Amino acid sequence: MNAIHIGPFSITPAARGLHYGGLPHHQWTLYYGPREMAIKTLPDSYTSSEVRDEFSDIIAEFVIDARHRYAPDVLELVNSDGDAVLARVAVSRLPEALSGCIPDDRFPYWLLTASRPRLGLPVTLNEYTALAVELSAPPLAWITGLLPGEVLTHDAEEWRPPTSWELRHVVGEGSFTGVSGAAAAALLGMSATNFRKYTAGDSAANRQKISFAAWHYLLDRLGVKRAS
Amino acid sequence: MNAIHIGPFSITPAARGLHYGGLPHHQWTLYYGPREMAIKTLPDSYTSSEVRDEFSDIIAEFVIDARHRYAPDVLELVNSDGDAVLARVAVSRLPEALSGCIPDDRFPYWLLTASRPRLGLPVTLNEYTALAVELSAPPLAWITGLLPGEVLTHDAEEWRPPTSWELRHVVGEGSFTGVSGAAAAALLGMSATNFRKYTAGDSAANRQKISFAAWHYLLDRLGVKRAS
Amino acid sequence: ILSTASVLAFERKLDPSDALMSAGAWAQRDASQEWPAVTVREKSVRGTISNRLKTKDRDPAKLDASIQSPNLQTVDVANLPSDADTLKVRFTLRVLGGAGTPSACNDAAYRDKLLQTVATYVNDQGFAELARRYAHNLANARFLWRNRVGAEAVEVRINHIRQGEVARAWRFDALAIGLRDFKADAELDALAELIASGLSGSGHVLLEVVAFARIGDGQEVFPSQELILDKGDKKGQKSKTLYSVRDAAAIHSQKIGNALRTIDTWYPDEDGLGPIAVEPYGSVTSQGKAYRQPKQKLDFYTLLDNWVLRDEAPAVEQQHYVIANLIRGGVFGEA
Amino acid sequence: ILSTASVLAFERKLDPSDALMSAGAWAQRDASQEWPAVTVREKSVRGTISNRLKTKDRDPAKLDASIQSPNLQTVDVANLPSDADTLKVRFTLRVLGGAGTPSACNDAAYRDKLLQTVATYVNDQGFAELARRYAHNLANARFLWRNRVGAEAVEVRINHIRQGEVARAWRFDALAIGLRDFKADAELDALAELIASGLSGSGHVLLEVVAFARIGDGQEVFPSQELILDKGDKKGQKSKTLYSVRDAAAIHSQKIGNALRTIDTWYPDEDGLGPIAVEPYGSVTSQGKAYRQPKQKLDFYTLLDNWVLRDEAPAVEQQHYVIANLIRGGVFGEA
Amino acid sequence: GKAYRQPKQKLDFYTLLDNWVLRDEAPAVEQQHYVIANLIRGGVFGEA
DNA sequence: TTAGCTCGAATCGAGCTAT
DNA sequence: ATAGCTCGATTCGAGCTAA
Repeated sequence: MNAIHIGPFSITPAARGLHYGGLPHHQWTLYYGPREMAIKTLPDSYTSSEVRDEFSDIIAEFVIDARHRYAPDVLELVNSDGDAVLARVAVSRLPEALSGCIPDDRFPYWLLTASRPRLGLPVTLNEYTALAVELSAPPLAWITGLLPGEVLTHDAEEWRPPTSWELRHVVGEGSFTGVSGAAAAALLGMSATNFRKYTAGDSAANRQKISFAAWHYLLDRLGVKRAS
Repeated sequence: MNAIHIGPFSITPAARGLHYGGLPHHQWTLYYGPREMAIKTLPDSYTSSEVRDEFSDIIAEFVIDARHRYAPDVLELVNSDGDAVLARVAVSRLPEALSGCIPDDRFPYWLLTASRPRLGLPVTLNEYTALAVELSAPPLAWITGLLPGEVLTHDAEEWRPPTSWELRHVVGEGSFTGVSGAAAAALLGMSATNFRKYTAGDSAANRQKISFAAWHYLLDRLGVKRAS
Repeated sequence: ILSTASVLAFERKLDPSDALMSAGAWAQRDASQEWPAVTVREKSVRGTISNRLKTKDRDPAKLDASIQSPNLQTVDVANLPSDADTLKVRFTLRVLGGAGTPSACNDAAYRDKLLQTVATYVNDQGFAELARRYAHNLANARFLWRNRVGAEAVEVRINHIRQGEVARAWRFDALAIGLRDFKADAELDALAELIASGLSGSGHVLLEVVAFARIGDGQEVFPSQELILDKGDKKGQKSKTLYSVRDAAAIHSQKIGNALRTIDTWYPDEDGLGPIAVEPYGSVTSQGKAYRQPKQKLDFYTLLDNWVLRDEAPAVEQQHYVIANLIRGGVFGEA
Repeated sequence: ILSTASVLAFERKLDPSDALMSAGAWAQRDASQEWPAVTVREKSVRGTISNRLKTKDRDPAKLDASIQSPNLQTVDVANLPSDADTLKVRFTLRVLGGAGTPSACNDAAYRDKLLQTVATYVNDQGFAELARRYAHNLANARFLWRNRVGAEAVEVRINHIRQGEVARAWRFDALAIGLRDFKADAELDALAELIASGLSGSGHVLLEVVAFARIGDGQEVFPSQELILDKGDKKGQKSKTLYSVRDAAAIHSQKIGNALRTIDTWYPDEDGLGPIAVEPYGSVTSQGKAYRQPKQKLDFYTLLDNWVLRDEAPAVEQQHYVIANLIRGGVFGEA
Repeated sequence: GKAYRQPKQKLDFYTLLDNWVLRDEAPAVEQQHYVIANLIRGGVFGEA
C-alpha cells in the first residue's frame, strides 16, 4: 500500500506480494533512516493505523533504549560524610573543576558525581545553585544523542543545518517530542506553511533549510538543549 | 558638528552656535529616545570624544538608576528558624505557590522573598533546585525593564518586532550589554551586514525587522531573558 | 529669491495672568472681593496597582506581594470649604496690537514682505473672526479646565478696565455658550469688537475675567500641576504638587492662554471632534495626534511660506489660522 | 487590526468630598447643623514587647532588657465628648456621567470602538444595577469604616441638593440594610434612579450624605490616618497621625470612594467575603490577595480587550464589572 | 520588669497559638483561655 | 566598530490545495 | 495533523564603499 512515516521511522512495504495461507500478504519493513530494524509479513486487509500498532512495540523499545543510553550525567549533593544524598540534578556537562574526591568534615556540602569513581568539589548552597542553574539538563536532553554533533554545536562556523530526517526527530506527530508542525511553528512565531517547507522531503520544489537562531531556539523551546 | 550616538542615547548639537567668552560654542543636548536628559554648552574646539565624556557621567547614573529600578526580585532559602540565609537566588518571576509565611520547625528549609512582607512555602533541596533552575534571572535581566512588554512576550500573536532604537539597547558598544553588532550577528549565526540592516537608522532604504526566534535567541545569548 | 529668515521670534499677543482661584457661596458672588482663597494642602493616599502589567508582573505572587506592599504617596489637594459651594477664578487679560511684527528677524526683505502680507490680511479681513472666537473661549469658561466638567452652573464676568475702573461689564452664562459652536450674540459681538480693537492696535484693552462655578459643597477643585523632582523617599514621595502664588491655589497663565487659544476649527479632519488650540502642526497632547500634518499642505509653516514667499494665499480659514499663530507668538523660523 | 491604545487615561465619576466628623447626642440629630466637630488631639501610650521575636531576641535576659526600656510615643487620637454618644459624618457626592469616554486616548479608532461598546452596554442595560449597588453602599454606612463595627444604631440621611436646596430627602436605617446583600427597596430604587440619571448624563445630581452612628459616650472614633516622615526623637515619635482639615477629624475622600465602590460580587472566588471594591485585578488590601487574577481571565484588562478589540462580550455580570471599573477610572493602557 | 510566660518555657501566646492552629496541639483549657484573651485584646501579631 | 548600499538567491506569509 | 503547492514581498549573504 503506502509507506507509513512515523517521525524518523518509515514502514515501507514490499513492491511484490505473497500469499501466506490463502490471504494476500505483503512484507512491511521498519526503517530508522538508513537502518533496517525489522521485516514483518502482514496481510493486505490491515489498515495503516493497524500496521502502525503492529510496529509500535519495536519503536517503543528503540525509544526506551535511546532514552536510557543517552541519559544525562547525574550530580549528587551530599553532606560532610557522603552517605546521604540531599539533592540530585541531571547535568548536560560536568563542572569544570571536578577532581577525584572523598567528602570530609571540614566542608558541610559536597557535589559528587553519580559514577562510582566519584569526582567532586566542595561547594556551598549558593554555589551549588549557581552550578545547577548553569549546568542543568532539559527533560528531553536524551534526543541529542540521536542527533549529530555538528547540528547541536553553538559555534556558527562549525554548525550545519539539520536535514529533514534529523528534523523529524524533534517535530512531528510521531517524533520523539510529540509536537506537531503547527505547534512548532507557533513556538518559533512563524507560519505552519513555512515550517512544512522545513519538514518537506523528496519534494525538491520549494524546500527550505532552518537557520541557526531558529534551530537553537526551537531546541530551547521543545526542551532538548539550552534549557539549563 | 554631527550627532553622537551612544547606544540608545543621542547627543545632537544645536544648528546655530553662540559665543561664550570670546570662543565659539554650541549647545549639545542629550536624548534617551524622545526624552531630553541634559543640555550642555560646549566649545567648538571639542572633538566627539570630549563631548561624549561630558555626558558620560549622566549616562552612567542613568545606567545605575536603571539597574536599581528594574533589578529582579530575590528569593532567599532559610532554615527552620528563618534567620540564617543559606542561599540567595534572583528570579525573573515568583513561584505561583507563594503565600504569606513565617518559617516553622515542621520543615527544615523554607524559600522566602527578600521583600519585607515575606511570601514563601516549605521547600526541599530538590524542589528548591528545580525552582531555581526554571526561575532564575539572567545577569542582565534589568534591561528588560527598559523594553516594552510587547517585544518581550513569548506569545507570537501579541509580539511586535523591536525597533532600531529598542535594538540599540543591547546591540551596540554604547548599549547596556556592551557587545558589538558583529558579535551579536555571530551569536545568531548571521552575517554582519544583515544584522546591521536590523539596526539601520530611519534615514535608510534597506531596513529589516528581526523575527520572533532570532530576537528571542539573541535575548537568550546576550543574558537578558530566558537564560536563568 | 526671498528665502525665509533664520529667526522669526514673535511676542505673544493676548497675554494673560496667573488665574487665582478662591471659594465662596452662590448668590453672595456679587460681593466676592473678600472671599477666602482656596489653599493647597496635603493628604496621604494609599492604593494598589491598577495599571497594565508588563506580562512579567502577571505572575500571581508578584501581584499579591505588590498588594501586600501598597505604594504610599502624599499629594497636594485643593478643595472648597465644607461651607462653600462656589469657586471664583480671577485673571486679567491684555490684548496687544502689532501681531504680524516679529520681535527678531534676520532679513529686512522677508520682514517687509511679511508685514505687507499681514497688512493686506487686516485690510481684507481684520481681526473680526479671530476676536469673535476669542470672545467665546472667554465667554465659556474653558479656562476652568476640569472645574467645568460637572459644575451645575457656571457664569463668567468680563470687565473692561480703563483708567483702573470698569468701562463696560459683561455677564455670560458659561454653560449656555457651549465649548463647540461659535454662534452669534450681541454682548459677544461687543466683546469681540473690543478684542478686535485691542488686536488692531487702535486702543488699549485690559480685561478682568471672573468666573463662578457650582462645583459643590466641599468638592475638589483642580489647579495647575508642577513637576516632581522625585528626590525624596518612596513613602513620603510627594507625587503631586499644585500651583500657588501667594498661598492661593492658581492656574498657570499658559494654561489660560491655551484655553482661550482653542479656536482652530479649520484643520483637515472633521470639526465635529471640536475646536483645537492654534499651534504649528496642530498638536493635541491628550489625543497624541497631529492635525494639520506637514505631509498635508495645511500646517502653519508651509502656509506661511506659500503665502509670503511665493504669494500663494490660502483659504480665508487657513489664513485665519496663520494669523492666529502669529497672534499666539512663537519661535518660528529655521536654524 | 484595531490594537489597543497606549494612552487610555480615564477620569472618575462619583466624586466624593472629605467627610468631616462631628459629635453630639442621639434624638437631637435633627438639629445637628451646629454640632461641635471632633478634634484630633494627642495622648501618650506606653507599650511592652508584643511582637514576634526572630529566635535571637527570645533570650530571657534580652527580652527582660527590652522590657526595661519600653517604647514611649505620642499618638493622634479622636474621641467623642463624654456627654456625646452620636458621631456625625457628612460629605457631598457628585455623579458626573460620561463614563465610557476616556480623558486621553492615543488611537481614534480604538476610541470610537470603545465608545460604541459602552453605548451598546448602556442601550442594552443602562446604569441601573451599578447605580443600585452604589445607592446601597450609600444607604448603609460603609464609608463609616471602623465607626460602624460596634455602633448600636446607624442612620444615614441623603439629600439631593439641586439649587443649593434639598430637592429630595432620603432617610435610611444603615443596619437593616446590611453589608452583604443588594436587595430591592422603594427608597433604594429612587436613589438608584437618581444615581442612574447622574451616570447617564441626563442631569446634574449632587448628593449630601450625612451618617449618624450611636457609639457611646467618650468612645473612640476612627478618622483616616496620615503618613509620618519618621525623623523626630523616639520619645516624641508621633507613631500615629490622624487626618483633619481645619481642627476637625476627617476621612479621606478616596476612602469614601473606595467604600462606595464596594459593589463587586462577581469575582470568581466564593461569596464568603461578599462585595469588594471594583479595582483592576480585584485587589483587596486587608486580605493581601487579588481576586480576579489575570491568570483566571476575569480581570478588567482581559475582559475589556476581549469585549472591545475582538467583540467577545462577556457575561452581563462581567460587563457590570467592566463599566464600574470605567466609572472608577484609571491610567489604563501601556505606559 | 520581667516576663512571665517566656518563649523558652513554651507558654507564650505565639508558641501556643502556632501549636494549636498549625500542629492541632490544643493546650490546656487555661492556656487556650489566655490565647483567646490575647485575641480579644488585639494586636499586630505576625512578623515578616 | 559604525553605517550603510546593490544583487541575485533563498526565505517568508497567506492564500489555496490533497489525504 | 500530514503533505505540498504558488506568488509576491521580505529577508539573507557576500561582495562593496564610507568613516
